Amino acid sequence: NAADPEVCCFITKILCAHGGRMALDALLQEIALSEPQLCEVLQVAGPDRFVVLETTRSVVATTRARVCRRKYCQRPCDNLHLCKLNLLGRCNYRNLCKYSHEVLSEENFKVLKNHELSGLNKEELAVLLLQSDPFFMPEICKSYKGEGRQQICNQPCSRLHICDHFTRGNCRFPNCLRSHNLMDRKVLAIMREHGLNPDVVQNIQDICNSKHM
Amino acid sequence: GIRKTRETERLRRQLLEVFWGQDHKVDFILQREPYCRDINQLSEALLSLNF
Ligand SMILES: [Zn+2]
Ligand SMILES: [Zn+2]
Ligand SMILES: [Zn+2]
Ligand SMILES: [Zn+2]
Ligand SMILES: [Zn+2]
Repeated sequence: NAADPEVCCFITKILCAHGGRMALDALLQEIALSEPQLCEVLQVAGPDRFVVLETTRSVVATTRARVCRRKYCQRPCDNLHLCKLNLLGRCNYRNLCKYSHEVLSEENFKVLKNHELSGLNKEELAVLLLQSDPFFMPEICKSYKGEGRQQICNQPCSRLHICDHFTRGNCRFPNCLRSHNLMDRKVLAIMREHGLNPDVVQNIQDICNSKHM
Repeated sequence: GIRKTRETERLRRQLLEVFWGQDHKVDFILQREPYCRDINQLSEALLSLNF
């Protein structure tokens, strides 16, 4: 029974109730599975749901579910529909927002059932999407060509000097000169100004490193 | 259909009195069946989980 979807969502839920990452030892105190049983579930679910690191084993929660990026979306559309700015703690919105503030609306509940994620609350889903969906990251600098070149870019630069393909999980090129390092001092400052603390950035880095393999 | 905040909270406090210290599991069951108002169906769904 290591493949059961219920046990996988419960692990995702605990990990996201504690910031999207937990040490294996701390996760074990909250779920009635022995260590080999929990290890089998993490292994069979794989890196598309759980990223395991030997830092002291640490577990990072992830998902393939994405939020709709349309300014105006005309159904049908099988992505989540929610206000992005609201999840980053920055939506000014009577509510005149044209994007859903009901995180667990009927439409979103159906999408969560497709990704075997029903059971998460609005806070746990926000933590999960923040480190998994690259739509929540700040803009990447388009004049940035790579390390040791072009005086960084034309410009402090308010945009990320990072590889765009790395953040979207598809940098399949050997001659890439662009940085895949999100834990840089300048990147963290830009991430923080946009709602992403360094713990969230380290989760994103580990998820992106996992996709890169 | 969909529960009110006071209905969910009353059901949560009742489930927590029975399943002490199982806050994540109680919430997990409340989110999986958000239309259910029966304390007994919600308790049997919680008991079915092998973890
Ligand atoms: Zn907990
Ligand atoms: Zn859409
Ligand atoms: Zn909004
Ligand atoms: Zn730049
Ligand atoms: Zn790259």
